Amino acid sequence: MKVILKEDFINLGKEGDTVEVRDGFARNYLLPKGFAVFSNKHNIEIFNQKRRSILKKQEAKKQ
Amino acid sequence: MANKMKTRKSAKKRYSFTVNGKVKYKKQNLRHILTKKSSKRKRNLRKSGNLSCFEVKRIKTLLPYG
Amino acid sequence: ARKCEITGKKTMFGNNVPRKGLAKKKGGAGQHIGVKTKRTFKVNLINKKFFIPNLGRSVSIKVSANALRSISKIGLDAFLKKNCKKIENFL
RNA sequence: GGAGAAGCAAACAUUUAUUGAUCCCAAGAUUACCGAAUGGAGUAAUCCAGCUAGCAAGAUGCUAGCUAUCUAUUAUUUAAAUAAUAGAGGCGAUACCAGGGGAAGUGAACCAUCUAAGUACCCUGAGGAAAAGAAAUCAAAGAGAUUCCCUUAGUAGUGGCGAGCGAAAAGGGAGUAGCCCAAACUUUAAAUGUGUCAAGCUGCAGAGCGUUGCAUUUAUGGGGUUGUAGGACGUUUAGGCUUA
RNA sequence: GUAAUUUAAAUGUAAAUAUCUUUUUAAAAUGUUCCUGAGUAGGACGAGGCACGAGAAACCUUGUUUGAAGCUGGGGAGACCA
RNA sequence: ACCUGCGAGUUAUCAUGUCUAGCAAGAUUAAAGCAUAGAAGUGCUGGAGUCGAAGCGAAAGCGAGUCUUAAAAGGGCGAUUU
RNA sequence: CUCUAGUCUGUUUAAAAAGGCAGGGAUGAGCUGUGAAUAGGAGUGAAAGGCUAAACAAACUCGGAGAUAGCUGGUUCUCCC
RNA sequence: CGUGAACCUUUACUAUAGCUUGGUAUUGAGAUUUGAUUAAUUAAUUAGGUUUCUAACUUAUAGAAAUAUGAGGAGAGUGCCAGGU
Repeated sequence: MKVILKEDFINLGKEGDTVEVRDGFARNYLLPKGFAVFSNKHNIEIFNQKRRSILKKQEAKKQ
Repeated sequence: MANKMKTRKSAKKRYSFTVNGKVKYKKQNLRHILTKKSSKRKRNLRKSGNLSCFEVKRIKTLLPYG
Repeated sequence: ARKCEITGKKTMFGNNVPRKGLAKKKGGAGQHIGVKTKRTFKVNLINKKFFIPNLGRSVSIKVSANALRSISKIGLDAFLKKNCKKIENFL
């Protein structure tokens, strides 16, 4: 399952990234807990546009 | 057409008809262990033969169309 | 029944066919069918819980592993819409 | 329709009918109780109610009218709960059709493959026909939706190659009819998310920094349906104007 | 009674005509982009239907798994390849 | 038990043989249509298909020859005398 | 009031399982009325291949079914070669 | 006697309920060394062995449900395939 991370993870990626994860990991943990969202149109595109325009950069994480 | 007589397929695959009645067939005993059989015996078994006139009526019953 | 509540999959009835002998594609003279019996192939339903943030609560549905896979692929709302069912029919 | 009528047969003594009866047809009324039976319950044809109206109504009084359930559509936080209409329950065809379940007696002179056979039967659905039906097809012929016949043909193949099972195409007929969504874009918004800049608009100018900024879902209209055509882009166009 | 004709107030079933309802209020016309149906096509295993019993066994449906392309495409032409 | 009634090689199609009728190297239409009639007819229309007219060889293929074979060299199955 | 060893009648009987004599139990593993539960490759059985609507080594009814039989029986007027 | 029928038994034949084993889906994240293979002890995969955390999943209580709490656990259970009985 390709998923888009609403936050950061140790081995996965940053908020806004998309990664392939095992389906159980995605469905039972990330999706219900809110750590990530399904990589669909009307969700992935909206999140990416909002992150690039309203967010536009790491919130002090890089520094 | 409701009741067309069915041919006997296992007989069709072994019998053949000549133009004026006789039945052609392939001789037996040339399918299997062959080293012991004499050469002239095998040569005669190769060539095809005709059945005795006593079976022709039954065969004509078995092959209603052919 | 053993029925996927989304797609409508149900168990499928068929035969039980034993075979004796060795297939020709393995050098054997062939195979022979034995005594066929009756049998059933069963869907593997799962009584899954989907947490829906949209109303902040979990809904339990009988779905097959195939439907679970498809939900993971497409998204639960879209899949329900495609099979013309609505989440409120559950609960 | 015209002279009898009081059923299916007359009898025995009573009336009606020329004031148009009886009877036939059409419509309407009446239409007890049980029964899908549905207020609850129940040993089917019957006891027990809730509420309203009238019986002096009243002490287990009588009569009339409502309160069963499922599904779809919304009046709401369609789940809970009632409310609103709409469509169903069952019977009938010891017929036909579709879907699901699916034998056994036999033949193979046994039997276990096979055959019988998708047969009987069971169950779920409706219809007057049903099913199917407008090629990601047949198939090496140039045809052109689906179905039903005549032929192909007991042929091609299949089968402990045993018994058996058994096409299709083409051709000749009956009968004829082709179409409509989604998606590609756009309008009207709502709901849910996210967003404070150059996000909308055919293109010059002024206004303009959020015509909700961009998306998804719901609802409405335009747009369109195929040997890859339909939209955004390319022009003549665009009846003609009002609106933008 | 029969032939050939012929009774319709009312009711039921049929067409046709307008009414009514709805739609087009336009088409012939070149190339760039967008879409053209997704757990679907296909493959592995287990079954069934095709006349066709795994047989070289296509193809279709289908249970358990896996899994695509996007016309610069895909399916079919009885294993398969061109 | 007697007596009287009832009480078993039929029908539908295919193969093959014979008889009858007709045509003849040809014979024959099936489904279906039209016309008249109302008279589940019978007069036409309809040649798609089948059986003969060439067989032999597993087949390709060749043909009064063909196959077995270097060989009509001898035979097997044909025919020239339907 | 419930049961049937032994014997007899009966056995084209009054009774498709009795009766005439007798015997066992008889305060209990008791008898019995009135309702209900267990249905066929199953039930039940203090256990005999018992019972389950007078028939049970797999109940009954309907349908498949006119099942299949190398078995038995039957197969109708006459004459000629 | 009939290539009759039924029942029963068995270390007769052939299937099969049920039982059992393995793999896979359900089924995730950790830690560790047992190795094999591929190249250059290192690196990329992969079967496992010993363990861990709970969010999947399932046990106890309350509740109509939702939900909560206390314990197990990616095991088990249930499908499919294969191996035994």
